[PDB]
Amino acid sequence: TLRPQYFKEYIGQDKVKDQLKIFIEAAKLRDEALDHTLLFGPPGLGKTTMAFVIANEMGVNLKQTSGPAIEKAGDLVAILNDLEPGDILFIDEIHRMPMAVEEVLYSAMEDYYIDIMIGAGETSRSVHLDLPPFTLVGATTRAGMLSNPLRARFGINGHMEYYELPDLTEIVERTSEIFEMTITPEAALELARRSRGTPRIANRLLKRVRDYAQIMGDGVIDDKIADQALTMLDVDHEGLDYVDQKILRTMIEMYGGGPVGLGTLSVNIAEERETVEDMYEPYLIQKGFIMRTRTGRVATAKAYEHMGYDYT
Amino acid sequence: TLRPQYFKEYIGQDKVKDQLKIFIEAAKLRDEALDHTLLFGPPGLGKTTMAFVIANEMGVNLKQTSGPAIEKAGDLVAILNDLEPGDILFIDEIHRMPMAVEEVLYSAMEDYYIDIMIGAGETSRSVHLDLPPFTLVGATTRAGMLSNPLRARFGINGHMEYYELPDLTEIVERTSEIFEMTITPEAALELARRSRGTPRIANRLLKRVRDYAQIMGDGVIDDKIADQALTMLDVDHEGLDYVDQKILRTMIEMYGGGPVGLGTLSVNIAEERETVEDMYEPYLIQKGFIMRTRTGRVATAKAYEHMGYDYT
Amino acid sequence: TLRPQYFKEYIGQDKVKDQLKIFIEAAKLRDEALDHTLLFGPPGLGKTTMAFVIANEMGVNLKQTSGPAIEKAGDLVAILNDLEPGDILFIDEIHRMPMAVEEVLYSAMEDYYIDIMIGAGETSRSVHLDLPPFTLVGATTRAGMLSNPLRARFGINGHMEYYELPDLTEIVERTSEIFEMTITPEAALELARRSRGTPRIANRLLKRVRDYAQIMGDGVIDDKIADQALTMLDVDHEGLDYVDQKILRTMIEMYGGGPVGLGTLSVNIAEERETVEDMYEPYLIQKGFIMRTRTGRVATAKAYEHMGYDYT
Amino acid sequence: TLRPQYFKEYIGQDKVKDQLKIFIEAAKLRDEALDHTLLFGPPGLGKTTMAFVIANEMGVNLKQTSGPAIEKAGDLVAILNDLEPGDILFIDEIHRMPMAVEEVLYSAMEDYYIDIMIGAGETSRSVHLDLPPFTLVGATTRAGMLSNPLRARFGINGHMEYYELPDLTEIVERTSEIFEMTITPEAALELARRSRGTPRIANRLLKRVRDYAQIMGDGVIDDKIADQALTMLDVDHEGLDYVDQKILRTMIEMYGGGPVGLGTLSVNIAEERETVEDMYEPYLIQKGFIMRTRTGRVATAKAYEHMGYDYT
Amino acid sequence: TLRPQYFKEYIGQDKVKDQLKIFIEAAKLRDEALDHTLLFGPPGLGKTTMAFVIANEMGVNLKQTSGPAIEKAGDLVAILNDLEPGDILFIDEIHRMPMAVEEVLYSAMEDYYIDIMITSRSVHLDLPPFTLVGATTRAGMLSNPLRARFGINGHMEYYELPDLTEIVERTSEIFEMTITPEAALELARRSRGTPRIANRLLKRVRDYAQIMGDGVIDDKIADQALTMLDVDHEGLDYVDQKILRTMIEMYGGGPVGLGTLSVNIAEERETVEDMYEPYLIQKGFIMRTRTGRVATAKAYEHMGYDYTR
Amino acid sequence: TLRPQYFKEYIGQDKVKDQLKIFIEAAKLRDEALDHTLLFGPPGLGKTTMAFVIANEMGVNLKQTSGPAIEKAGDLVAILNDLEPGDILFIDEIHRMPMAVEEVLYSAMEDYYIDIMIGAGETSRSVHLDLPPFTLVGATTRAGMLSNPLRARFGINGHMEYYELPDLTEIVERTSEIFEMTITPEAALELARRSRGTPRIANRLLKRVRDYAQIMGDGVIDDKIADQALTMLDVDHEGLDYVDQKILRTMIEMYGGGPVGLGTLSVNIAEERETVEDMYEPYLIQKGFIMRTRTGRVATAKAYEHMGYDYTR
Amino acid sequence: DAEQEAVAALVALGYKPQEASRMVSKIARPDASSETLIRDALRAALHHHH
Amino acid sequence: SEDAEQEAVAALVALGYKPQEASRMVSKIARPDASSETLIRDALRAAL
DNA sequence: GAACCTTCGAGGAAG
DNA sequence: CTTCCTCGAAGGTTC
Ligand SMILES: Nc1ncnc2c1ncn2[C@@H]1O[C@H](COP(=O)(O)OP(=O)(O)O)[C@@H](O)[C@H]1O
Ligand SMILES: [Mg+2]
Ligand SMILES: [Mg+2]
Ligand SMILES: [Mg+2]
Repeated sequence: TLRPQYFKEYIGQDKVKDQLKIFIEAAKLRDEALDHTLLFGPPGLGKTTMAFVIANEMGVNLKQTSGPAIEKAGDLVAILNDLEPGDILFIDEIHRMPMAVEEVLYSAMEDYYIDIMIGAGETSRSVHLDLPPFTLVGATTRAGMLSNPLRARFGINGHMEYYELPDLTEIVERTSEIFEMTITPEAALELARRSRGTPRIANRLLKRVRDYAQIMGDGVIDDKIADQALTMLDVDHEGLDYVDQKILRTMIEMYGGGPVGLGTLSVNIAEERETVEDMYEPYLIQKGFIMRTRTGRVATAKAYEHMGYDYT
Repeated sequence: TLRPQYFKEYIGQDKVKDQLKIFIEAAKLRDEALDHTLLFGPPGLGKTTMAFVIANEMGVNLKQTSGPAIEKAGDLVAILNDLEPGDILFIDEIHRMPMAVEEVLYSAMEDYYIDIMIGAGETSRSVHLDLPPFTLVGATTRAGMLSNPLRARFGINGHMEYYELPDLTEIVERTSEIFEMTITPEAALELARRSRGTPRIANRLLKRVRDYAQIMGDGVIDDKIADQALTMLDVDHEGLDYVDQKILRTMIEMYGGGPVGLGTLSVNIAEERETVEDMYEPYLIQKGFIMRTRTGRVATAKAYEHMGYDYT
Repeated sequence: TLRPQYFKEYIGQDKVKDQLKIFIEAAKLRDEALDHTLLFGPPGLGKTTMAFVIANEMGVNLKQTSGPAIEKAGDLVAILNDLEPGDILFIDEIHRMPMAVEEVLYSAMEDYYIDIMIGAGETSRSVHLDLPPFTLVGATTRAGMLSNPLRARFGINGHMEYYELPDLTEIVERTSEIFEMTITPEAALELARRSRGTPRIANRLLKRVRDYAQIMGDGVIDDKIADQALTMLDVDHEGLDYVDQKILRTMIEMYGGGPVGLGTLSVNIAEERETVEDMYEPYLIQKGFIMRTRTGRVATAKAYEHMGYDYT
Repeated sequence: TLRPQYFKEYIGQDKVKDQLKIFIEAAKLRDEALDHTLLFGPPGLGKTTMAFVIANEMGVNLKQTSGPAIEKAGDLVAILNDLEPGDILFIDEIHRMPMAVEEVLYSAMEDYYIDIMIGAGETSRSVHLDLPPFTLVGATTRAGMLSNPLRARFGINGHMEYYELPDLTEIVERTSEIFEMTITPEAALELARRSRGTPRIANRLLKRVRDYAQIMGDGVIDDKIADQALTMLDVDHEGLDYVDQKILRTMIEMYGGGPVGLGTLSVNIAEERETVEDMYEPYLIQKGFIMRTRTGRVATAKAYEHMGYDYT
Repeated sequence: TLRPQYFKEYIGQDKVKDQLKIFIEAAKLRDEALDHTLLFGPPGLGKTTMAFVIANEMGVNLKQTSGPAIEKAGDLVAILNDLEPGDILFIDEIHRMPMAVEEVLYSAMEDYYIDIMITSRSVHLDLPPFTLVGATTRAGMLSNPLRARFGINGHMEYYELPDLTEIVERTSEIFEMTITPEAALELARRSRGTPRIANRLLKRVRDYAQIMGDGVIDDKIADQALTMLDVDHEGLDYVDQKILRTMIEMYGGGPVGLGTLSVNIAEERETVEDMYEPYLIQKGFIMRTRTGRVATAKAYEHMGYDYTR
Repeated sequence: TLRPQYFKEYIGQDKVKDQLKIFIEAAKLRDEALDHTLLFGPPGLGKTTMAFVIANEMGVNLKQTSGPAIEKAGDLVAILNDLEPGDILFIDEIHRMPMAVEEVLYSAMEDYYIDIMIGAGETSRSVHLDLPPFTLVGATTRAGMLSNPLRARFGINGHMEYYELPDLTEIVERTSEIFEMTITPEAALELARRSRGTPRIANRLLKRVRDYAQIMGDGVIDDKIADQALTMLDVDHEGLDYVDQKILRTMIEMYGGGPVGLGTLSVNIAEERETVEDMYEPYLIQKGFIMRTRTGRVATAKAYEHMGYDYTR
Repeated sequence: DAEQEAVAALVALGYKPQEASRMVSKIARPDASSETLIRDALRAALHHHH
Repeated sequence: SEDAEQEAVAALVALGYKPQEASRMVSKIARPDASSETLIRDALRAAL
């Protein structure tokens, strides 16, 4: 596998990585389970990978499930009974599971026991069942989407963030070794600049540049070759994809920068409005290419100069 | 456990405690339930805890649920049939319970009867139920968001305010005494001042600084260790959260201080309107960082002298 | 009990009582059922209470249901199939019924039949159900939601008025007897003037004062115990809350009596736009403290003497 | 009885009554079924009554059902297929039928056939069902709610208008002979002029005065008894209720006639915005007491001379 | 009968009628089936009538069903199995078919074969050359992939006074009534451009002529018969004339809102907007504006008032 | 040709065609299957035809299925056994597959083996089935509803585009050889310009012009006949129908460009709300003739200069 | 007595009467409590994996 | 062979086939001696 | 230019 | 998936 297995191997995320070390070793000194941890941030930064490292650093058997995989209380109650003292339970998309399940999870995290009420009318009873000590690790794409009373149960908050050019250049070179790719230290920087901060993207671009270098070249990835290959893949120097370039070009040429409504824009470019607002707008907003107003979207000055058009 | 057990253990909220003492004591001479009590105010101020104290003072059982968790009118009827005489039912976020469910409380609270349809098809018939005497305790963030018919049935209303430094300082000293730890009086004051006037935050931070002082320090908390440990976390030198920084750092740069509508601001920072207006805005206003205007919120001079900008 | 059961015990509403007495006496002489009657008016004035009194005067069993309990035509047909000659059917909150079910009453209310579909599906035909004589009693807080063809079928309309100080004083005395608490006539008038003319509010205050008068009073609601207790609840001598008092003060201290706009004033008091207009302003205008004008609203002389400022 | 049965007993509606006489007589000379008739207009003007008259004059049996009873195509295919040559089918509240059902009538009304899928599975087949000649009659208050292809198929359209003082006077005398009561001609006109032009309202006032005349009088209605009873009901000589007078007075004594907005007036009378606009405002405008303008409501000279003020 | 049988009997629709004649003649010359046709437009113009003419002009046997009656895939498969070479399948109100059925039909229209899983089992069938004809008033409700498979589109238009005048004369002879040339034109003017409405007035006038007359329609009988029905010489009904009058005499021509105007005539808000206004706007008697609606100069001239801007 | 066998025979799509050529050649230089490929684009552009050409270029057999036709895991697993080493599996409408099958595809794509867990508690076991390497080719019109785990398995993305006049013209010319009719190059261009960039729409106009050319003419489609044929049909030199022209004229002549609401516009042209919003409005937006605003539709300057009316800000 | 409780608890957790019967009926131990039975019926029905 | 039959039939049921139809599907195979892998492979291949 | 009133248009959520 | 209804913007008058 490509993913790291110990903190001394995990590149980047120095803040999150440094905080967890203190809390993990402190918990060992006390001989007790780690507090419930919530991981959040953009997709593809390494949230799932970190979960395995925590279990290895603790020295515990990891157990995994996901939000959509739990459909009834019996599923969660069963999994919780199959736990062993100190086990770490990782739940992807902890915000996606059905609300009827959350009612049971709140008891477990807080009391470490569940109490199933049974009977009606003249009959009314409850069975009190103890649970072993454990730690819940959840991962989500947004922190505000999760149920507010649940969020208060997570003691440790880990905010992931985009990697920097020094980290991405190291990851690109490391991957090139696994594939036995000859890459110069300058070409590695070219892909890192255009991978827009996400390791998943940097790895996918490299796999595509390899094929080009084996045909349009001598199998040696030079900076001169890497730059030609990226123009063939239609990737901008800032990393804007074909769809991102289509959005900006349309706003400037057909609407003079706006304001323009989402419905109009999403009908001009043949794309579903649900995709534009979810997969593409967030990067354009964070990087400051687009602004949102009550009248519609607007192209900033930075965008006007980047595409190469004279501003008004 | 951390949670207080009796009014003599509950610190602060003297205005509310003083009133509830009289009514609870009077409700003990006569053999009757306490009137339906509504608690409202900012989150984390200790209103769920108050419910447990009232129940322990009356000497009855406490059942708990939340508005959003109730899906249909048949759900609430099933709960009310399972309450013993004098039991207390606590409903969090009562202002968000669906209208189809709220319609049922009007009769249950005023006369202790409910009309419902039982059976199916040829067997369908109307039955008139009797509810054993019970007390409803509601919690809401927005005192004015409840409907006029529901608000008129609550016989007692309590408004819960932020805690003062003498109160928070003692809460930190109490919490650092349940855990085996030693904290100097000056460190307790600094940690309280940094805790947004909220007990939940003060507990969460203290629990984390316990780890740092046990690994990176001498096993004792001092101002020198508190200032360092609070700097490894994102807590600002005057308690502002990292989200609070984005808000101020955006209004001053993207809007020149405002005015700006909180609706458009929320979507530009990628935060849910409801969370920012309920949790963050109230503190920033009551501390003079943001001022209200008809056109929207405006960043005050106090923000410029804090973020290091020029109040041009 | 608290709810009166006969017209001799029911204080006030002389205009409604006078009509109903003549119609009930005439119906008995002919040995026929009473015409359908509709009760409407503001909350808490005694509508639901009157519906039961009518049943005791007619001397028949009262069947009971509610607008939100009926979900589909099958329920309404089942309820009507259980009727007996002369039965009274009370439907509280009748404005909540769905339109498709409300239109079933159009025949039942004047032709006494219903069209139903019966059979397995191979053979199925329409048939007339025939109903015994019955009287429908409806009560609603807002009659404007009832369709025009429904309101036209009700034969007797009762509009509830607010209570005056002479009549509201007698309600407080009657309730003190049920609680077995002695109250001086001087004090009964002090609670009546603060009850906003509503019986429900007068009962709520009397219960709160009753508790205080026995936990630290001497068991008698004298002229001085009432003032000490009502000062703790923070009810002004005109029934103004802290919010109501704040409004009048701000207009006089910061605007010289106005005119001031709704948006301008709301910001100066940190109050939500619609809350000020729906929750608070209505009572202030009705009592004459505030006056609406084409250029804004103005505080009258009455609002000056109540606050002690010098009117000019 | 209370409903007329032949055009001799049907007072008024000269336009609609004259047209139906010619169409019925012509249909008899050719010995063929009457064309499809749609009856619509305000509530209480004689729509359902006319449906039974047409059936008697044609000399055929009438089959009756209602829109809320027909829920699926299987029901309509069951009512049809039970018709005999020359039958009349009367559907009341035809606007409630689902549109997925209305499209089945398109073929039945124009060509007297329907396409039926018969059998199931491999036996499923389409076959024509052929209907005998028949006349569909429909009555509705919301003609604009029907589909354009359906309204286009109704061959006769009857719009009902309000009655006048001569016709309403005779109706009151006729009804006064179904019950056994003597009524002076002068008293009959006094009740007619107060019945807003609607036969249902005239009958209701007569029933109410009957009760008073037999309880508070000698059992006969004369100008003395009628004027006393009409004072208890508090209905003026123009049919203005108690709240109707309060609205007009407020406009003339506080705003000098206006203009005034709906909201500003509602609060001054303690009514609610939906009751005033839907229950009281409609008749005041239709009779010329109030005029609606871009700036608000205004009282006309006709209102000044009714309340007795000076039209300055 | 009332429904024409051939193009030689179908008056008007010169655009749609001319186009179909070219496509039908070409298909016959090649001995091929006619392409799939979609007929849509306002009510009463002739959509269902034209569907039968196409079958007679082609000389084929017409299979007929409707959208509301077909409720599951098993129903459609049974019908399709009965088609022979050249047959025509006509589906009226095609906009009501379930979505689970539209996906099956647009496959059959492309490749003439079906393979669908209907206790579940697969059934495969091959279809001969056939023509599908659909008629609908809500063409925009059909799925976008289905509209792409239709090869001929016919949009219907309203008729002119010469077309309606000849229709009235044709219908009058089926009822064996006598009518004059100038009396027919007085009914055409009032028929709002629709054949169904012109046929309705003729039936209502015939009833009056038989009872209140000699059973013959003439320039004098029509004057009296149309006064009883109260239909203006522009086709305005009683409530149509009352709306324009109220606007010109109480609001000085407007602008006024839909709510205010409705309360003043004692009509429901949805009846005025959905039943009376559509004809007044298309004839140019009323205009909608951001602040309300106003009566145009054409209304002043018709009602007999001195216009003032 | 209309029925192509190699990338040399495929008209248009030069961008996606040039990329896949480099990837296939590199995959051939190793004993490896081509990476899983995902094709994006609007409906009707040729995604099915391209999948076939990919297989022939690879020299491999092609299997076809669809998302809706797959209802249980056993359906998909049975098809995978039919794949020979290197075979291509094409799944249409892959975004509609039920999650119960989606969770099974991950291991087949990532590891080329499937695990079938069976038993419970002390009887828990799983069987293991080896699968020959294969390339999954997916096509979907909607990407915003694919899950992130599925998205991460696809490594090659392709975006389809509307055809352009210099190549859509060749499709018309070629189609005229399936029928037996002569068409002049200038006439072919006038048909391509009005076909909205979709091959399916260009075939429909050709059939209609053919019928006219052999009943009202000499059985030859020259520029003189094409003008008459396109004059009988309403289609303008921009592809606008008669009703499309009526909408723009109404907005410009009666409302001064708007804003105007959907309901007010519908009653003027005598059509249903859903008909204008779903049939005619979508093309007018793509062409840039109208915008949608919180206050209603508004006409742009591009529409004024096309209808031929003077314009003012 | 624990059979009715265990079965009723498993029904409350969402198991159908058919499976709840089989689950509790598959386990048998006269000395087991309703608590240890619930902790057995589920542990016996979950598919452990490695 | 009952071990492989029960295992292979059970795995075939785990793919969503009904117990009745799943039992017939494998019962329809001739060779009993071949391992569960062969039974499921042959069963699904024949059922294609 | 601040404050009121009316009218239209597109969402969105509870059936 | 469909009907309803409410949140929001902007045209016009008045001091
Ligand atoms: N006065 C107090 N003394 C001691 N601990 C408190 C006090 N108020 C709150 N807490 C603690 O802080 C937390 C408050 O949570 P909770 O009462 O649920 O707040 P909310 O109800 O607003 O969510 C609990 O952990 C509680 O023990
Ligand atoms: Mg009540
Ligand atoms: Mg009726
Ligand atoms: Mg038709």
